Amino acid sequence: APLPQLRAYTVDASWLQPMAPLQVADHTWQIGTEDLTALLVQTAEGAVLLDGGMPQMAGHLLDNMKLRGVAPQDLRLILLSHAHADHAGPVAELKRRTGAHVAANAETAVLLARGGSNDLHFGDGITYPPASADRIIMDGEVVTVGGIAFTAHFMPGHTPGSTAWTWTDTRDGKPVRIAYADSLSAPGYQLKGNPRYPRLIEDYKRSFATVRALPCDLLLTPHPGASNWNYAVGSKASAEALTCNAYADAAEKKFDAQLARETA
Amino acid sequence: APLPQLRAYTVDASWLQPMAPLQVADHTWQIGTEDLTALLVQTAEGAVLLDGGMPQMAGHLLDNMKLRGVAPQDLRLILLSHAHADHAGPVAELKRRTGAHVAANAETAVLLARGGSNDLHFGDGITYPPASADRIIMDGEVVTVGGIAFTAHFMPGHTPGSTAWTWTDTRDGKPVRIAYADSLSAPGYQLKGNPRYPRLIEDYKRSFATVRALPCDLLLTPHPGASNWNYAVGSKASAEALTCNAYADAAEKKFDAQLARETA
Amino acid sequence: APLPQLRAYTVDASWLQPMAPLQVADHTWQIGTEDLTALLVQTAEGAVLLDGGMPQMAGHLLDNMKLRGVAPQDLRLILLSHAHADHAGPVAELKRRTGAHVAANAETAVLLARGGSNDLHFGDGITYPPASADRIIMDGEVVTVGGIAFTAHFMPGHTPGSTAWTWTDTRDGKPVRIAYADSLSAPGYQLKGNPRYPRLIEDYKRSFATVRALPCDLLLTPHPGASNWNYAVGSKASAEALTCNAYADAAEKKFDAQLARETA
Amino acid sequence: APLPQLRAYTVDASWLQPMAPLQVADHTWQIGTEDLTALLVQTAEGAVLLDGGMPQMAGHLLDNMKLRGVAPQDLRLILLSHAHADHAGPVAELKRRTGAHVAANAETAVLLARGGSNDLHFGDGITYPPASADRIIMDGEVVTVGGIAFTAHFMPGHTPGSTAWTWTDTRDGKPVRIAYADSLSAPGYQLKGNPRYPRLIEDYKRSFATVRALPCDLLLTPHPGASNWNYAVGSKASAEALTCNAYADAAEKKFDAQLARETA
Ligand SMILES: [Zn+2]
Ligand SMILES: [Zn+2]
Ligand SMILES: [Zn+2]
Ligand SMILES: [Zn+2]
Ligand SMILES: [Zn+2]
Ligand SMILES: [Zn+2]
Ligand SMILES: [Zn+2]
Ligand SMILES: [Zn+2]
Repeated sequence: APLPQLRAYTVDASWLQPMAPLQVADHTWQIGTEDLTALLVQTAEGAVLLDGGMPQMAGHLLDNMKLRGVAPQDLRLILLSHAHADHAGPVAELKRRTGAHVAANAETAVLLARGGSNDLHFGDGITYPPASADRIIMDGEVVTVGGIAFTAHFMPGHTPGSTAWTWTDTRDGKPVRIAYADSLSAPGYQLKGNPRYPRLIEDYKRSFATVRALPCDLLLTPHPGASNWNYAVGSKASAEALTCNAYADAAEKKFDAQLARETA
Repeated sequence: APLPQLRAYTVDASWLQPMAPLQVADHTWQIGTEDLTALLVQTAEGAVLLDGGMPQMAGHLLDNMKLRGVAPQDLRLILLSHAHADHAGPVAELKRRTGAHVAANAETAVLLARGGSNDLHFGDGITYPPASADRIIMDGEVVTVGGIAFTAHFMPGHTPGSTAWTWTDTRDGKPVRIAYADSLSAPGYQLKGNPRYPRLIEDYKRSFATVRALPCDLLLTPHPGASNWNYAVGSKASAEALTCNAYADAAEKKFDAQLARETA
Repeated sequence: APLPQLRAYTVDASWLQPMAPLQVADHTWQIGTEDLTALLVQTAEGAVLLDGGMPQMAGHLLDNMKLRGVAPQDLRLILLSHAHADHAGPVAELKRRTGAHVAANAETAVLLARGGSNDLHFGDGITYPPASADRIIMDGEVVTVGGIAFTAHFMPGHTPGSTAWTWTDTRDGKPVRIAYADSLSAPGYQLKGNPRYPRLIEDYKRSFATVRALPCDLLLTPHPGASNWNYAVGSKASAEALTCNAYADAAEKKFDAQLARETA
Repeated sequence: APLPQLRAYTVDASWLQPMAPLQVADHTWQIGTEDLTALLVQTAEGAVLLDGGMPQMAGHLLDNMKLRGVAPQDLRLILLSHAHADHAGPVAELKRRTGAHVAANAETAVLLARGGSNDLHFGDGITYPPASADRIIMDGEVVTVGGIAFTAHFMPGHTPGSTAWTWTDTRDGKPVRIAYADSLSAPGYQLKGNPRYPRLIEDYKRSFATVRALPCDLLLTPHPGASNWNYAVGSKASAEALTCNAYADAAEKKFDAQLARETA
């Protein structure tokens, strides 16, 4: 009876459905797939990328970028929410192919350096090509590219290095505060008494408060269904979107329900 | 007029005064120098090292270890307070020469990986040979070696990855709770409105509370004068030692005095 | 039409067939599977491991080690042939779980650091959890553990950092020179005019000469069928084994046949 | 008697004498100091940098670049000869400050990753801030930036990852083949019977042959005096320059004299 064959990290078919670039604000675009968010901000001095999706989306991301007049050498910075396979996937390949720089915090960098291996909750179940972080950022550090300022908000929970990003764009003159909050989910995570993550509960609760008090007029999540976005219906994709309070308050209800269900 | 020559990181002569191993508890020893703490815990299954001092103390540390019947292949784990040149110095050389493993948190690992370069406050002024962290630990994670349990307490302040370590030894039967708290100093640090460290103030204040509520009967610091230790006077070196409350309360007074002196 | 799902690196069922430790010489053992070689040398001062197989063999390797009276903290060094998924697989997990040190050359280290990703010929097709090399070794460097000396012989071909290892054991007194030569195969490799590996041909030809002039009385390969070993038939597993000249001369014939078949 | 204070890596005052950009060919410039070569190639799609000098030249290099109409975000690639403190010094700082990518071979990358620490011949005597290599290149790999092709020629000797670079520029129409050969010196190196570098002799001799058979009409070295360049006398700085044959033949004479002087 041989040892078992390796299993591939398979996701839903909706996560790999390539969509055309959908505009979010004057300078913010969505270039990922139908249920995976990949954001591209076009500044005068280059382009910023936030997340990327699955590792096999590197070629799709480059197309959407090329459609927006952005050549590979124009992508200056790659910002991340958290470094899992379905979010920080093609980061290694995009660095090799575009000459961009990764800006992430320490806990995200160390995870990104080992390709998601030895995950606190998944182990080596999901694994993506490893990338290196080029700039270590702290909580509240402002990253400016082409005059657009990205401020980091640490929300340690899903991963130790989860980070929500805040920037201010425009909408034909009207400034629009954008918040890109990370997933507040705990899928299969052992919440109470976790040896790998001992302060997981307090970290989650403190993250719930963080997202509530965010400067935000329009919120986006790595998974659109978390913010009730619907990338498929084009323009009215942001209609039934949630607030910051509504998002963190809904996540907290599912977290308390998870912790109570775990006592039994 | 040429560009300026590099300056060597020079310290006080007391920091490099090699001292003989001085016993702290039944299983805890001090093997560093007169004003630099290097702790060695002798378990049944190997030896743990906490800090090491300046990079040029690697050969002195090995001697003291050999005096305590500890061969190079007997040092299993290296634990760190914070990864600066005068504390995590010979860590690279000790890994090459003893086959030990480094256990540090993410913020300490990333700093240890670039040899203290690009320090938030010192820049490239101090720089030591880089080492790699072999185990990433979280706040409150218990590291056990030979039945002796080390629990990590994060005190982000001096460095983002500052860590106080707690273990329980004996004293001819009587169990003695030991706490190795990191420096709570801010030498030349810009406290108010630091762009590299924006949440420095709240991080310091939260560290002050952490050290107060530590399980501790005998406290040690990387610099003995911080805990009013006097490694020179041998046995009575722990006489006038401070408490946890007294240490963090004294550091907080000097921090508030520093922040107020900084407004002017 | 969604983007394609990731494919798992699946191997033959014979490669994952766990076998009992089979003795090769007085101090050399085989602890891998039926068609994957994992060698364990038991010295007076610790145990050396050469290769490991697929990443999912970490738990099987520990069993065989425990059967040979070798505790996890007794494995001092991990030596590698080349750093592919089916050979350097569980190296990350074994470091975390045994406190061993990896000794590999630069080209093997850099590949091992990115988990086989961006392979010159496979790309991201095969990928294993990344590990870090703790000692960089040169061509002809002698690694000694417990009085047993391992000398490295670089054979750049299959991978840039391919390495054959030579050590001298015993056989009830009679010294036996052992050579562990790496695979000399080029499965699907583009030999003529490769942009990623331009000097591939000369490197292969020079490797063919290297293996011929090896100090060797008994040869082993990462794949037993390459040396005509038959781990299944226990004691007579080394009966129809090949020589060094016969191995490199057979590989060269298949390489010239491959290069000529490639001109057409 | 305390342990000795650290010593700073001090160089000659000529090595830090900032000079104005001196043109070498139509697209090649020298932007370093009087006796340290830092080359800048201006292509239509960005700028390439070869070497940089001492770590404290990062601010001087940026000035000369800004004088040549090259903004920090215009430097796309950093190529290296060998990764020592006086050559690959400001590479860490230039990556943080310009968003460039480092292209070096494996042996150069691993050295660059530990900041020159644990040098085969200098140990931790010289140490610079560590940088990370973004693209691993092989012997004979062509790197193209803005239509200008750089081909790598490995000359393992001074360091295991020594590399000479060849590109073809112009001189008001006339194409000029440029070769940037690494130092062929062995200052204090133990040539015969070196345990850290066992194949040092054959590696040097093979490097001597490599540089002779280089496509080169004008040669430059990291140290101008090695090629009898005189950056000080402006235009006639390339007058009494050596050939490829003359350079490698002169270095070989000093190497054989060194090895014979070493037998005694
Ligand atoms: Zn995730
Ligand atoms: Zn997710
Ligand atoms: Zn410090
Ligand atoms: Zn200090
Ligand atoms: Zn292979
Ligand atoms: Zn193989
Ligand atoms: Zn040098
Ligand atoms: Zn030099």
